[PDB]
Amino acid sequence: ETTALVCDNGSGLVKAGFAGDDAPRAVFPSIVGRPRHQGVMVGMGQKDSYVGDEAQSKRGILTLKYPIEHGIITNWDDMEKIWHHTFYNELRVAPEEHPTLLTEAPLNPKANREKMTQIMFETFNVPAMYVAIQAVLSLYASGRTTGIVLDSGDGVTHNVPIYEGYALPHAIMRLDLAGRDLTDYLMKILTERGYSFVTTAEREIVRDIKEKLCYVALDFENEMATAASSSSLEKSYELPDGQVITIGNERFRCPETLFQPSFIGMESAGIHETTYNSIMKCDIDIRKDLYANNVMSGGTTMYPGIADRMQKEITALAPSTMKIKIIAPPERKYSVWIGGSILASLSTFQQMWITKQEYDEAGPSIVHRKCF
Amino acid sequence: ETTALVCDNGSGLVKAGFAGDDAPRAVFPSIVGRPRHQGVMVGMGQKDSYVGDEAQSKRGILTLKYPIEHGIITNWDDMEKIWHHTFYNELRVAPEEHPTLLTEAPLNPKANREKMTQIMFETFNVPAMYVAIQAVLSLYASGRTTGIVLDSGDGVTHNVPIYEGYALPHAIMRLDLAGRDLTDYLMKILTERGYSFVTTAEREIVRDIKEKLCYVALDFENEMATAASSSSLEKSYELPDGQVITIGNERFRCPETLFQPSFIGMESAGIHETTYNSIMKCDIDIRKDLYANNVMSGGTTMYPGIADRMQKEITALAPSTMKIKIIAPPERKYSVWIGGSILASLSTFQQMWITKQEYDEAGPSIVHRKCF
Amino acid sequence: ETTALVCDNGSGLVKAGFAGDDAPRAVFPSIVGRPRHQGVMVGMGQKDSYVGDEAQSKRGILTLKYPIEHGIITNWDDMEKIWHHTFYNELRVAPEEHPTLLTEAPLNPKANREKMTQIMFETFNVPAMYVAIQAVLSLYASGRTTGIVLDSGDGVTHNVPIYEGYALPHAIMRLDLAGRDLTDYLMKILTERGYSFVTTAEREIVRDIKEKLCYVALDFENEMATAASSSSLEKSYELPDGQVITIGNERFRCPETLFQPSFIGMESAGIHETTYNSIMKCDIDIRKDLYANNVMSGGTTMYPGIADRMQKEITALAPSTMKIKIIAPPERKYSVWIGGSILASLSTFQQMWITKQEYDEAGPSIVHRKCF
Amino acid sequence: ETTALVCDNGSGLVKAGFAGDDAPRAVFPSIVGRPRHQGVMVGMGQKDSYVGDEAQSKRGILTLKYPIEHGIITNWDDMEKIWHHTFYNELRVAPEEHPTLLTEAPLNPKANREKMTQIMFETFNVPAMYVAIQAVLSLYASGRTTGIVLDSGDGVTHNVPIYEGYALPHAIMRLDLAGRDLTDYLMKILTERGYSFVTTAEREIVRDIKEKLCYVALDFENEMATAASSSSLEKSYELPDGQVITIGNERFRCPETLFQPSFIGMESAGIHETTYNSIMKCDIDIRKDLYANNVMSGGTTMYPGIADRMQKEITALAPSTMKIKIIAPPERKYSVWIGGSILASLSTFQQMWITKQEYDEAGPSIVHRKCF
Ligand SMILES: Nc1ncnc2c1ncn2[C@@H]1O[C@H](COP(=O)(O)OP(=O)(O)O)[C@@H](O)[C@H]1O
Ligand SMILES: Nc1ncnc2c1ncn2[C@@H]1O[C@H](COP(=O)(O)OP(=O)(O)O)[C@@H](O)[C@H]1O
Ligand SMILES: Nc1ncnc2c1ncn2[C@@H]1O[C@H](COP(=O)(O)OP(=O)(O)O)[C@@H](O)[C@H]1O
Ligand SMILES: Nc1ncnc2c1ncn2[C@@H]1O[C@H](COP(=O)(O)OP(=O)(O)O)[C@@H](O)[C@H]1O
Ligand SMILES: [Mg+2]
Ligand SMILES: [Mg+2]
Ligand SMILES: [Mg+2]
Ligand SMILES: [Mg+2]
Repeated sequence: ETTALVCDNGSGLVKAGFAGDDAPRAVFPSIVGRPRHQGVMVGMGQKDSYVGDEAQSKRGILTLKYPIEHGIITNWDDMEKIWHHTFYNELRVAPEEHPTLLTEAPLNPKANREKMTQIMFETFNVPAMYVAIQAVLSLYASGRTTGIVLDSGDGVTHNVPIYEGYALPHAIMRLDLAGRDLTDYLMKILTERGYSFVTTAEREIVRDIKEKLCYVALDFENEMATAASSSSLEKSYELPDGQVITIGNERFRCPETLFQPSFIGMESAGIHETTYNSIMKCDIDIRKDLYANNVMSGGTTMYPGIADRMQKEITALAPSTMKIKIIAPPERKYSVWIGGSILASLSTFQQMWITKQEYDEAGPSIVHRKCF
Repeated sequence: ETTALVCDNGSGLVKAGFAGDDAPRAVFPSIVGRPRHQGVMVGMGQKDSYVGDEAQSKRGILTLKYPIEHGIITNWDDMEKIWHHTFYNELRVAPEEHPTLLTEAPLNPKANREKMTQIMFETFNVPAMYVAIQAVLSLYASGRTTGIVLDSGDGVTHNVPIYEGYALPHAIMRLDLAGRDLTDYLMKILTERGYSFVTTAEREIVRDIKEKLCYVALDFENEMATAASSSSLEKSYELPDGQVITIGNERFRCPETLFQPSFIGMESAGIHETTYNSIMKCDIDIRKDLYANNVMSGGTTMYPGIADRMQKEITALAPSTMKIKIIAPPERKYSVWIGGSILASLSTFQQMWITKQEYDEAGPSIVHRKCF
Repeated sequence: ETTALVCDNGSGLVKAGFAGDDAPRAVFPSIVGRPRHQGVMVGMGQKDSYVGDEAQSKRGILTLKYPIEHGIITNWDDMEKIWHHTFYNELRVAPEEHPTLLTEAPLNPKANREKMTQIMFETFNVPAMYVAIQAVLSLYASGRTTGIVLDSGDGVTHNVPIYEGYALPHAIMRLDLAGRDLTDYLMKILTERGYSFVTTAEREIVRDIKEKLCYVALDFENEMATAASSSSLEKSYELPDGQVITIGNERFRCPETLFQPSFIGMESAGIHETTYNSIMKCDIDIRKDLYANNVMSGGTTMYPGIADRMQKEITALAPSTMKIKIIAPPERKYSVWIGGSILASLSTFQQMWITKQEYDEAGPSIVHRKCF
Repeated sequence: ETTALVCDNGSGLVKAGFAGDDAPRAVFPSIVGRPRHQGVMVGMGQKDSYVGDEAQSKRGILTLKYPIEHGIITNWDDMEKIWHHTFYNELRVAPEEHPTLLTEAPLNPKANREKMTQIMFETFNVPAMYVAIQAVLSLYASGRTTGIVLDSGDGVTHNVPIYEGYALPHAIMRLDLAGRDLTDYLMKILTERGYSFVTTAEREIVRDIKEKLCYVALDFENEMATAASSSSLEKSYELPDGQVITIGNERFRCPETLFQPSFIGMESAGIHETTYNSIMKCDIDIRKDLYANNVMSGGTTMYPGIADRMQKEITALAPSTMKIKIIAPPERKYSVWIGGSILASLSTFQQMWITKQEYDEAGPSIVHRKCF
């Protein structure tokens, strides 16, 4: 075998590439868009469905939608369409040759992982596959074997405590507040400035406002008082039509929802308390090593100042006699893919694949008894 | 204090009156018209601006325009002109004596509510005021404390779920499809019969066609097939010049845009799905009480058959094991004013006013921290 | 004196009534809920705190929380609120007249029993009180004087061996696995069917699923193989919104955690081995009489088939030459209250109260030297 | 022959080294831990069993257990695992060259000493071995030939009276109260402060609390009255997670169980009365020399104040006309190993080994007729 495929199917992006590389070749949005207008011109290649960067370019005339909602694939007719675009049109490989490392989030529905396995052996007919867990692979990329992993992407936020090779699956927290629920809260609080964004085409604009103007305030109630003297805080953003918006305290009110989830009306705790409550469910001996290894990964951890508020606010929860260290890489947007590239290239791993022969005598239920 | 003013400034009508009454004294259109022709005759009281029923009478020589567009006041020089006509020329009161209850739509720009507050204390110098929310006051008029309120007037349609005294502001939907966008769609589909209505003076005629000939079809695709045998469906309307029009399937194609907003080219859901999606954002315990209380209010809910298609089509979305009850009063055109008359006459309410003394030490920013 | 109060303050329910009765008058959940939403409606009796059945009815808009966690009262400001609701609003008595029999679990913190005693004499000013032990009072209700008592409620599971009037306090086992940790495990394994229950309001729904669909499998590995042919095992449950769920092998996987506590990640033994290890800490002469008297009590012993797996699996641990008899009443949900009604009505008991005069000259430390 | 091995296999520690040295090279806990969690990471040396200091370091994810319970080896599959770790991984010797001096407690099962002898000649194939008695070797280390030896380690407490070279085996007392039953009583009485320690990983923490905060009160009923004025007695201890505990009268209530064994429910006498009853079973002539030589050894005699309560309370039992002298060394934690180093280096001893040739013609029953 030449090499293996590492296809991180996130809720918002599809990271894909080959095992043993340092960056994914394929990074494109996980969108399938259908046209919603008339279609008067004849010829000129009017397809019925646009996937990824085509749907992101032609988005003004498309009804964009995501097949993956909060980590759960809900639109298997359209998720097969993204995988077909990934392997053939974006990596340009034959899936019948390469084994495919897939990822998903922990505490997930069991029918999700089975239906992935049924598609990869029947529709694509791969030789082998394996469904890993995203917070495990975030810890291969940091090279460490001990640490609680705050992985937060577009669909779901989850803590997985891992001591020296051994996960503690009774302490895995999962929180369905992620980047896509911050986009929906940012559309709600940009309305009070008088900027109505309604369609899914502007949902991809408010996301782009968030990725380059929103930061995390270290103290929320002081920055709110600083925003009353509204001079040194308002930045401008140029919309694709040409209009400019002046966004003020909404620069820090939407990432505060990570830390105060009651803004979007959730009876749950922030990402700083579901990390502390996930350590206080672990054994008392390993709590010293989990405080000193707080690996953050995923795109929702990419805000400015989020590693300096996690460290500021777990410290107020932890006992003061020991140190807290949030590990913030510069590549943690891709670290679920990086660790999958490491794990799929190991020599010890190559007996852990679910092969096609092993699939035929057990069906899709083989994936529970061999992965996790 | 004798009594308080309840001034429902809708996008299309100005309902105004006193607290504790059963009907508003002042109901007139929210139009400010300027003359656009020469003006040859000398004397005879040629004013420069006509407000309300004067502009509705002299509308053939006026450029009519609305200051309130989709709930947002955009023409503060002309909105002060309507309020001056309301208090002095139509209610005939002194605004320096009475406190004034104002209403607006939820999810609105914050500069809208501030600039209302700045005008009422500086230009009119009222003793006190309060800016309520229209879907809240629709629920005082029905006497209930629990229910999702489909309020749809001339400017905006919005659902507000309210459980037992407590609103759920993360589930407030707002949709900018209302009666004024149905008038614009009715002018577009009356063109295909060969009746061109172009100016704003005929915009007030097509609205009058809609208010007495348009109904909601219970099944759209059967009534469209019934319209192919075009005998039992075409009604006639006598225009002010004397001409008659024969309107057929346009009797039900324009209120279908409430339920299929793609007719006017909107990537959004109808009023039956933004009610179901606003209940499915609420907590799972209160969904049983919101299905049984669907309070409709505002003028765009006054079509024949709209309570029998909301109940018909939420039932196809809801699980079948429980009942849906659309509450359709006969007075729901005025129920935002009726509930404001109730709320301004309560004895528990009379400490919730923003007074003139309280305004002077906080400016116009007092209205966010005391109303909503 | 007319009669005495028997207030069984469990972790999940508050059983309360009078001495000498056959059933408690007051049975309501031990919940104090605070509202978490806005509160827009004016008047209509919006309290700040809801206790018991009010918080269980209005639970969709409340942050429900329990003051008693694993038998330990942690929220003395809110535990006084439940007792105030019990005596005044639910029994409708004057606490200044009646003596109050209280219960708690063995091996408990000493500051818990003192702070109960300090409240009942200062805040309520009862004439007398007494803090019993729950597994002792479970044995008055069965009428027996000899037997090991497996008491398992919502907060804690504990074995207390009692030979002929004499407890063996060196063999009292206490295990913090109870009904509330089975609710948390049932929410975790209903996620893999795709039913996310997140807030505390759905925590009261998953508990209601458990109380009427979960049973104890007599052999776990055969019922797991029966669940692979998933036809004769899946029952349905109708949620309050109207949705139905199809629960399969989760009907028996959550009460298996009583017998295999490693499912929720506990290095401890099941309820069948902590009964056998609590008998093998007793003297060798009384082990014959403790095998023949296994009194079960509390609500977590109410599953179908739990008396037939305790008897099946202690028999595999005990030597085969003698018989094991699990005593399963039909009233063992209330038997801690029933035995407290018996003990508070005895004529020999009425010199064992801690009186108000005796409290004033020793402080709250009188309760250790007189109760246990 | 170069030298001989002296392997003191205690119930809690494994002291091992060479004959003729002043301290054992190998001192590590006698624990074999198995992992109990999932094991998600691939590679990185996940063994199946951890012995000694590895299991003491990784103890948060291990089910720790002791193979030696009250002096009796119960887990011969895991006791061979500790000996394999001792000789190869911790002393780094070849057992085929060195003769091995082993120790055990008196009044022990005969199958224990045989199965030690069968392993050392078959599994390890030593040239010679000898199973001594621990209280005999405690008296070589003090250099004396006369004295009753109170040896108390982790598993068992035993008195052995020895007059001038001659033991009195009818007066050997053996008591199964030792350091491991004080750890279990300390976990029971730390619960009443509200510090629940449940797993075996916290059993190794409560032991570490006991080894540096617990002392022996000279008068128990006065220190109990001093603890009522709880200021000058409470010391603090920093747990590995970072939490601090405030331990008060539990500093002296757990070593009082050595002197009042009814605290853990034992119908037996303390270590001061089983020394007096072991002298009053000796002949009346040698009772004068046994009062003046009370050699204490083992780790449970290392508490502060235990030599000053033994001398205080045997004096109340002995007739007052003669003096009592408790011999408390500073090295009595290791004195069973020190005396074994002395005895294995003597020239008179080197004909008392059980050799491999002598083993082959008598089987494992040779050890009764040659050792004791
Ligand atoms: N530079 C950035 N700053 C803040 N947020 C970002 C940034 N880049 C991406 N995001 C957010 O992170 C999400 C994508 O994160 P990612 O971990 O790639 O998602 P997934 O793993 O689900 O594909 C997007 O929703 C986006 O809103
Ligand atoms: N009888 C009617 N039938 C149908 N539509 C009506 C009727 N009366 C008014 N409307 C529509 O409702 C709108 C006015 O409703 P109203 O609730 O008064 O608006 P607002 O609350 O903004 O004043 C107008 O656009 C009109 O087209
Ligand atoms: N019929 C039932 N079947 C199974 N479990 C039950 C049943 N009724 C109650 N439970 C469980 O028992 C607990 C309550 O038991 P109870 O003895 O009332 O506790 P407490 O003594 O703390 O009041 C609840 O957590 C509930 O989950
Ligand atoms: N410094 C100390 N103070 C009090 N107790 C101790 C101390 N050191 C060890 N112990 C107790 O003594 C036991 C170890 O004694 P030791 O003689 O080493 O046992 P063994 O002979 O079985 O190895 C441990 O269980 C510990 O609880
Ligand atoms: Mg991801
Ligand atoms: Mg209105
Ligand atoms: Mg109870
Ligand atoms: Mg020893």
